[PDB]
Amino acid sequence: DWRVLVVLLPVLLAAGWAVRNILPYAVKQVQKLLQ
Amino acid sequence: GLPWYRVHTVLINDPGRLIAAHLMHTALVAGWAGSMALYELATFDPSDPVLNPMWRQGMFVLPFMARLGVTGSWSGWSITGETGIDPGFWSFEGVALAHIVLSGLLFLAACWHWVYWDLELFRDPRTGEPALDLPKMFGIHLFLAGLLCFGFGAFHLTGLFGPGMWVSDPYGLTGSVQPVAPEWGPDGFNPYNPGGVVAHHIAAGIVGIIAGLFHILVRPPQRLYKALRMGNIETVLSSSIAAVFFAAFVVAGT
Amino acid sequence: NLWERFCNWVTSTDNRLYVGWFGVIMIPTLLAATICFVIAFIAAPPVDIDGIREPVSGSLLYGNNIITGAVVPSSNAIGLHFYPIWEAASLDEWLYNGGPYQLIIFHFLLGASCYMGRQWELSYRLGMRPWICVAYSAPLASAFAVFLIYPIGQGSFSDGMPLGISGTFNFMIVFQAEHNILMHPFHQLGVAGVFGGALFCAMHGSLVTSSLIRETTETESANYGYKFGQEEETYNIVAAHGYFGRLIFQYASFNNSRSLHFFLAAWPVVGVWFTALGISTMAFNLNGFNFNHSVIDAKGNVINTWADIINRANLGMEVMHERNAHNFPLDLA
Amino acid sequence: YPIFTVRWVAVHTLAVPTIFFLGAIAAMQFIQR
Amino acid sequence: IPLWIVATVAGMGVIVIVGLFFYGAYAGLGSSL
Amino acid sequence: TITPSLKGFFIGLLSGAVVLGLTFAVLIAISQIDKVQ
Amino acid sequence: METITYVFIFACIIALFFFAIFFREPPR
Amino acid sequence: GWFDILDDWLKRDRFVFVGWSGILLFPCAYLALGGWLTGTTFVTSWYTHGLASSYLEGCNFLTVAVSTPANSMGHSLLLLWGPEAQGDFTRWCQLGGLWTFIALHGAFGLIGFMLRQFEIARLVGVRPYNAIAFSAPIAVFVSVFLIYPLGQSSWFFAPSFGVAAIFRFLLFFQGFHNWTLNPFHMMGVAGVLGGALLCAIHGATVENTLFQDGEGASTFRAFNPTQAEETYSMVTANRFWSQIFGIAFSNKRWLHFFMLFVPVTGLWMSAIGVVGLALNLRSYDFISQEIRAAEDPEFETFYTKNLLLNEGIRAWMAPQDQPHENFVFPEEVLPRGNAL
Amino acid sequence: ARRTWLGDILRPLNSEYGKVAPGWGTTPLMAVFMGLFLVFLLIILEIYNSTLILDGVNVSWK
Amino acid sequence: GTTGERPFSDIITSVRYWVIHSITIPALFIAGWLFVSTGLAYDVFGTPRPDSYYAQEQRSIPLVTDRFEAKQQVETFLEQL
Amino acid sequence: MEVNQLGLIATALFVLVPSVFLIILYVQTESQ
Amino acid sequence: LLFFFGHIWHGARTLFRDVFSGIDPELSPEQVEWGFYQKVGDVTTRR
Amino acid sequence: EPNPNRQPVELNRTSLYLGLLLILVLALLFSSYFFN
Amino acid sequence: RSWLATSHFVLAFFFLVGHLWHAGRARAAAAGFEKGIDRESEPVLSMPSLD
Ligand code: CLA
Ligand code: CLA
Ligand code: CLA
Ligand code: CLA
Ligand SMILES: CC(C)=CCC/C(C)=C/CC/C(C)=C/CC/C(C)=C/CC/C(C)=C/CC/C(C)=C/CC/C(C)=C/CC/C(C)=C/CC/C(C)=C/CC1=CC(=O)C(C)=C(C)C1=O
Ligand SMILES: CCCCCCCCCCCCCCCC(=O)OC[C@H](COP(=O)(O)OC[C@@H](O)CO)OC(=O)CCCCCCCCCCCCCCC
Ligand SMILES: CCCCCCCCCCCCCCCC(=O)OC[C@H](COP(=O)(O)OC[C@@H](O)CO)OC(=O)CCCCCCCCCCCCCCC
Ligand SMILES: CC1=C(/C=C/C(C)=C/C=C/C(C)=C/C=C/C=C(C)/C=C/C=C(C)/C=C/C2=C(C)CCCC2(C)C)C(C)(C)CCC1
Ligand SMILES: CC1=C(/C=C/C(C)=C/C=C/C(C)=C/C=C/C=C(C)/C=C/C=C(C)/C=C/C2=C(C)CCCC2(C)C)C(C)(C)CCC1
Ligand SMILES: [Cl-]
Ligand SMILES: [Cl-]
Ligand SMILES: [Fe+3]
Repeated sequence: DWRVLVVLLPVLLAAGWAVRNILPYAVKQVQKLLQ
Repeated sequence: GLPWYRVHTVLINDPGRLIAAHLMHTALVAGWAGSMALYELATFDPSDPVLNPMWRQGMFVLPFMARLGVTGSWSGWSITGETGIDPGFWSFEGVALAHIVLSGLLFLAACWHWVYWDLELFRDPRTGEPALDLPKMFGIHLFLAGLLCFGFGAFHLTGLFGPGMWVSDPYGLTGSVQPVAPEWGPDGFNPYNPGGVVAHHIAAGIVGIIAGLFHILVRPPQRLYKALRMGNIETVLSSSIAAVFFAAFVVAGT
Repeated sequence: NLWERFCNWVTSTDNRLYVGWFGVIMIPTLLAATICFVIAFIAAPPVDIDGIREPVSGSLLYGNNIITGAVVPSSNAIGLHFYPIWEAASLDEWLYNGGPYQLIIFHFLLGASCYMGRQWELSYRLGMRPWICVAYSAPLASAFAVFLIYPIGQGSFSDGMPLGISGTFNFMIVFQAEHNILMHPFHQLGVAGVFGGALFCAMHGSLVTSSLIRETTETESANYGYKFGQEEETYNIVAAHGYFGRLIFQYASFNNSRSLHFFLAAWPVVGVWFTALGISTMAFNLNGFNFNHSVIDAKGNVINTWADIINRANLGMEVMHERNAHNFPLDLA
Repeated sequence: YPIFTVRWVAVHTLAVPTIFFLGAIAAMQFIQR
Repeated sequence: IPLWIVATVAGMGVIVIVGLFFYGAYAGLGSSL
Repeated sequence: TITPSLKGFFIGLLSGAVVLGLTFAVLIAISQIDKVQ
Repeated sequence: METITYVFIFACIIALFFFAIFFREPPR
Repeated sequence: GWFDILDDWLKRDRFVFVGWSGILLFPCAYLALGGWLTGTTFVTSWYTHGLASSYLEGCNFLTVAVSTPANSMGHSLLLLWGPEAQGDFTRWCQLGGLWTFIALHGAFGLIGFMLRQFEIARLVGVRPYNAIAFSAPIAVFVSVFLIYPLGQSSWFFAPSFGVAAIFRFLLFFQGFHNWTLNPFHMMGVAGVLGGALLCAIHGATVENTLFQDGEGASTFRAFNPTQAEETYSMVTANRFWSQIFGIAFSNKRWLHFFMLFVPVTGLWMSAIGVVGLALNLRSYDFISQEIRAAEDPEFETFYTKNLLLNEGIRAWMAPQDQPHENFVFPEEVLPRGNAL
Repeated sequence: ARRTWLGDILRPLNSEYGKVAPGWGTTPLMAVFMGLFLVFLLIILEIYNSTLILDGVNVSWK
Repeated sequence: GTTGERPFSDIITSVRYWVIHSITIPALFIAGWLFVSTGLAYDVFGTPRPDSYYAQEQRSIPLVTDRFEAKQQVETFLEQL
Repeated sequence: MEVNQLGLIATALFVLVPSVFLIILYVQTESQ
Repeated sequence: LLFFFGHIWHGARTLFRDVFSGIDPELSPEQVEWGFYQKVGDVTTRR
Repeated sequence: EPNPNRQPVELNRTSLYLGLLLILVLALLFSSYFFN
Repeated sequence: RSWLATSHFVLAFFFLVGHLWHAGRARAAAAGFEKGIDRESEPVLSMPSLD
């Protein structure tokens, strides 16, 4: 119901926001790993 | 010198004296069984199974002889109340005297194995050192266990060649030793169905025989031999104790 | 000088037991309390602890075993009044009213207080650092709490902890009925102190035994690898820390032995200090948390919690402790 | 330094719900019967 | 960012949130009132 | 026949087998990528 | 007779204290 | 081989070691701890006990509990997919399913932790006495949370996971089993308190017999973990306790083993006696005392007083502590002295 | 050491000390049996526990 | 020695961290808030609301009496509200 | 006091048997 | 219950027997130093 | 031929004192229950 | 009265601990071993043995 999306919304936003601030620094980590 | 709590570690590389100490323990345990039953017979009052049964009198071994068929005394009474019945040799008294004689025989055996600890059988033929091949020993003994287990369900409890086992109505009113037919359906895992007990020993005895044969023929995987230290007898004590406490809990629960 | 010889022997380091000036009080007072305790445990007659002329038997010869036996506390009629032998018309009256209790506890508290001082003293004579006596202050304070402080606040040595195994339990139970000490954070810190101390004691012992350096064969005790007064450490602190730091994470482990041993001292001592203080402040009827009927529904029905179940049990102790002593409906003594 | 590790997972399975739970417990103080 | 600032603000966040829990103990659910 | 509880028993059996499977699947994969020298 | 046993055990413990302190094994 | 590859990764030196034992330990521990946290915050006890028990209902940190299932569930494993909940998460919570969830995942977590101590000890090079000593916590947990309720009519009479709930458990055991009178609990007291004592006294002794290895007045700096010499003086600590107490340790190895022995031994003794209380095989009475007291109304000991208190506990708490019994005690049957 | 008649007869049964099958051997098979036994023990237990209720299986004295 | 992860000191000090976490920590916190303020926590877990412990004229506690139809017994309780 | 008629023998043996055990072991140590 | 301890005890005595008279006197500090080996205790895994 | 697996046993004075104390204290604790 | 009685017993008890703390340290600082025992002149190692 509507309450679930009300609750998950910040977390989704936070996760996406963190994903966007960390993304260049993560894909280099994985690239470094593939050796 | 050795501390007090380590005196018995001198049997660790002495299979003969380890067998001797195991025989002495077996003598003492069977000695206890005969003692306990003699003591209970000397005190148990048989004149009324309704209001003064054995379990009101602190009887501890007596119900185990009855569980498996022993029900009567050389002096004429039966724990069910029926008079003029003949138990033959396997009375409560006969069971006790057998255990006393067994204890004595084991006692003499331990003396022999203790004095003759240094048997060529215990030595490793190519190195000269005391050695026990515990994986093959386990196959032999497991094969022996399945046989006796199978034999106990198929002959003793079926009645095919033995007395049966105690069984009774749901209110414990009219119980008696009776031959019992194996229950091979799923209701044989019902704890309150005697037929499951017959089926279990036949099936597990068979499984025990197969597995014993397997453990006699196939050597253990090298990786499992190193991980479990299969050349060290103490690993057997360890898994054995573990299996014994698993059993202790189950019988306490049931 | 003759007084200087006496003082030289009182303070000697060559005595099998150290005497010292604290010991000049300790030895006689403890000996007095010990002799009177032994005699009263075996032989005392019944004592009228609740001052209602219903005497309570506590000695072996009067039908007690090691578990039920006690030196019974002195009468409630006495209260906080001092009651030595000479204040009584006869030994018979003294025994009936609880005399040996005061004699014993006052001599003992004096004797144990000087035991603490004796610990500072010999430590000073030996060139030691001095704080072992500070650790012993935590059980001493606890003894002070239940023999002296709690009687002061309640108003009678008759509420002191009986000198006996069952008497002790009668003290704990009545205490919980009256003060709810399970719900008091100072007893909770005491639990955290003795449980934690047990845990850490267990931990330190297993970790050091674990790191013992091989010096013996298998046919002998590992203990014979240590000789009294070797300069080399007998275990490997680095290996022990290597182990325990991996058990949790490395920064949750101790790599400094002095820092670890200080922690071993501080955790139980502080927690016992607080639990002494909990008895000492419940003596003045500042009680444990009271949550009775704390949760209510929208209509106003009480919605019990576990606190309200604790209360039903507290109530049942309450209305049965000192079952004849109350003539009025509030338990104010 | 790597950014995501076994530690990373460990701190976030404890910490994410902790802050979430503190939030839920926060709002509970304003519930009136 | 100096850690001593991070230490003080976190604790300050801790103290605030604890204070809110003790506060609720006198009001609303569980207040006896 | 298959009673409701026996149906539940398989529900639990497969759930646990899925959980241990995903677990060991992911653990073997991580171990193949980030090996030791 | 129970009293005698309780007091006897206590007394053996005191005697043990005495021997454990004054006739201990001397640490060298 | 893939097994040796997975062994390589599980045994990697990280911040938080994993190991083979981690596959059992972490999910079970995390789920036990998460289940307790979940229930004390959100989950009631209104249908199992008639109790409130969550932050959401009004309880504080001392009164929240994951409470035991109602007596009527017997010893049901109370699995989510089992027959009582039938896969309904809401109803499972309302029926007490978090209790078994926590107790069972907790039990297996403790197995994982003890295996962890084994696993790390073998990799690091030390003897495994730390895992041996952890037997006592496991023995305690098994006897109190599994065996004891298995002995009784249901999981209901196990301890509920909560601070005040644990206190009630303590009080139930005094009023019903007279647990203080049991010598197996007495041996536990003596091992817990005697452990606290050994912890306090050994820490103080070392800190107050240190050698002077620095010039600072805070003496901690004067230790380097790689050093070879003892940091305190066993000779001096021995003379002190010899002259203060009568006896003193002289062997550092025996001293540290003794610190293992005492509290481990004592917890094991208290488990044994709890196993007895599973069967109501209590140390409740002394028959000699009851025979005297029944024939002599002037005989009164602290033992007979405690029994009056136990009887008061039982009658005053049972109607609400055992609500499945539908107990109704009219006022006049309640035991009580004068006035109160 | 001491040769006896029964010794010489028993001799071969104690003569493969330390002999192992190479590598992992029959371990995978042991696992499949270990797994079946576990599923089996779990059925026994849930039938006694009355978590698993089967037709014709009435777990009771009756 | 040091195992290999980035020190926690450098992390809660670094600017990138608090860029990320000044949003995430409040988000979860607000998420938790909404879980209770929407009343979702009540229905997920089945915990009664202050008006759902009894019916308007009842002091009897809805105790589960039967083991196997228990799921239905709880729901027969909720209906009487 | 109406006590167990076997408590005396029980307590006496419970002390005596392990005590004599230890004494036996100690004295044969001191003779080596 | 009591035998489970015996299992733990004798289990440990079996798996750890090479050090039950005490850990190695020559054991290198690098073995217990974090990060020094990529696999704990394996000496074939230095950085 | 003598068995080579024999070993002398030892209990030192301290262990004797600790053990006598363990037994005496256990007796002192349990005798009450024995007498019941 | 409760509030004042309980607080000042706590303060009093801790100040007695404070007295024991600083007293013993004062005595050891003045004598010169408040930092621990000199290895090269350990006092007990020069006293005779108790037995
Ligand atoms: C010669 C054989 C023999 C026989 C026929 C009997 C017969 C009897 N004994 Mg005696 N006894 C014997 C030898 C024998 N005993 C010996 C050698 C000893 C010394 C150890 C004893 C010690 C002893 C005691 C202590 C007691 C008896 C008692 C009894 C009676 C009850 C037995 C019972 O319930 O057992 C039940 C037995 C079991 C449940 C065995 C279970 C075994 C476990 C499950 C083994 C698991 C491992 C196995 C290898 C599994 C793997 C294989 C599998 C896959 C197939 C019965 C009259 C009782 C009595 O009433 O005495 C008066 C009693 O208390 N006996
Ligand atoms: C180490 C991991 C671990 C362990 C030991 C446990 C253990 C347990 N969990 Mg937990 N759990 C875990 C992880 C774990 N859990 C995880 C990661 C989660 C989150 C997803 C959960 C979520 C969870 C829930 C929601 C519940 C449990 C519960 C349980 C209990 C019941 C388990 C059961 O019946 O399994 C049965 C299944 C197996 C043993 C699988 C056997 C697999 C082997 C290899 C055989 C394979 C057979 C094959 C598939 C053929 C099938 C049959 C076919 C021929 C017909 C038990 C105490 C229950 C509980 O506590 O209830 C009170 C419960 O409700 N767990
Ligand atoms: C002087 C007072 C005193 C003392 C010292 C003790 C001492 C003891 N009592 Mg007793 N008791 C007392 C008074 C006392 N009691 C009184 C007056 C009563 C009333 C009659 C009781 C009633 C009572 C009961 C009812 C019980 C005890 C038990 C115990 C034992 C508990 C040991 C323990 O650590 O359990 C603690 C539990 C464990 C160690 C289990 C393992 C726990 C794991 C390791 C925890 C891990 C947590 C994990 C990391 C996450 C936590 C996170 C979370 C905090 C957020 C111990 C011997 C218990 C017992 O005998 O058990 C056998 C028991 O059940 N006592
Ligand atoms: C079948 C089970 C079994 C067997 C064969 C062994 C065998 C052994 N154990 Mg193990 N052990 C077991 C069970 C077993 N243990 C269990 C269940 C426990 C927990 C209680 C332990 C705890 C344990 C420890 C902690 C140690 C051993 C050690 C040993 C070894 C030396 C023992 C010795 O010399 O004792 C000599 C014993 C005495 C001189 C007197 C003991 C008297 C006891 C304390 C009370 C009296 C009991 C009574 C006479 C009979 C009870 C019968 C019945 C209840 C079983 C030996 C290989 C030792 C070891 O590893 O050495 C290297 C060691 O330190 N065991
Ligand atoms: C099924 C699936 C998914 C499987 C996958 C599993 C997988 C790979 C997971 C990876 C990700 C992962 C790890 C997730 C984990 C999630 C997680 C955090 C789970 C943990 C849950 C949980 C309950 C953790 C509890 C942690 C815990 C026990 C913390 C303890 C805190 C605590 C009490 C610390 C006290 C320690 C302390 C004060 C010690 C000093 C006291 C003392 C006396 C020490 C003695 C001492 C110390 C020395 O120092 C040395 C020297 C010596 C001599 C000595 O005496
Ligand atoms: C400064 C605060 C003091 C708090 C009370 C004292 C705590 C330690 C007392 C233990 C005595 C143990 C017996 C001898 C123990 C012993 O011998 O100690 C020895 C140990 C080392 O002594 P040093 O000689 O190096 O230092 C002491 C002085 O010489 C200063 O150099 O002493 C300390 O480290 C004291 C640390 C002071 C800082 C203590 C703070 C800890 C408490 C924090 C608050 C906790 C509150 C909990 C609330 C629930
Ligand atoms: C001011 C004078 C005060 C005197 C107080 C009384 C002192 C008595 C102390 C006990 C002496 C007996 C010790 C025997 C045992 C003995 O001689 O120990 C000697 C032993 C010496 O240890 P070592 O390290 O030298 O042992 C090394 C090797 O021999 C080990 O194999 O001491 C300990 O092990 C400490 C742990 C025992 C702790 C015992 C605590 C005693 C508390 C009393 C409990 C009984 C209560 C009875 C109530 C009725
Ligand atoms: C104290 C106690 C206990 C223990 C007990 C026991 C351990 C016992 C033992 C017992 C026993 C261990 C018994 C035994 C017995 C034996 C016997 C009784 C034997 C007999 C034999 C005989 C008589 C033989 C003879 C002979 C010979 C030698 C030659 C050949 C032939 C003939 C037969 C002639 C318990 C834990 C319960 C706890 C409680 C108390
Ligand atoms: C149940 C379940 C589950 C699980 C879940 C989980 C896993 C959860 C988790 C959760 C969590 C994980 C939570 C957390 C929480 C936390 C909290 C809630 C905290 C709080 C804290 C505080 C409040 C603090 C306090 C303090 C301290 C303690 C210290 C100092 C002082 C102070 C006061 C600050 C699942 C679904 C899977 C399945 C089904 C069942
Ligand atoms: Cl009273
Ligand atoms: Cl009054
Ligand atoms: Fe130490």
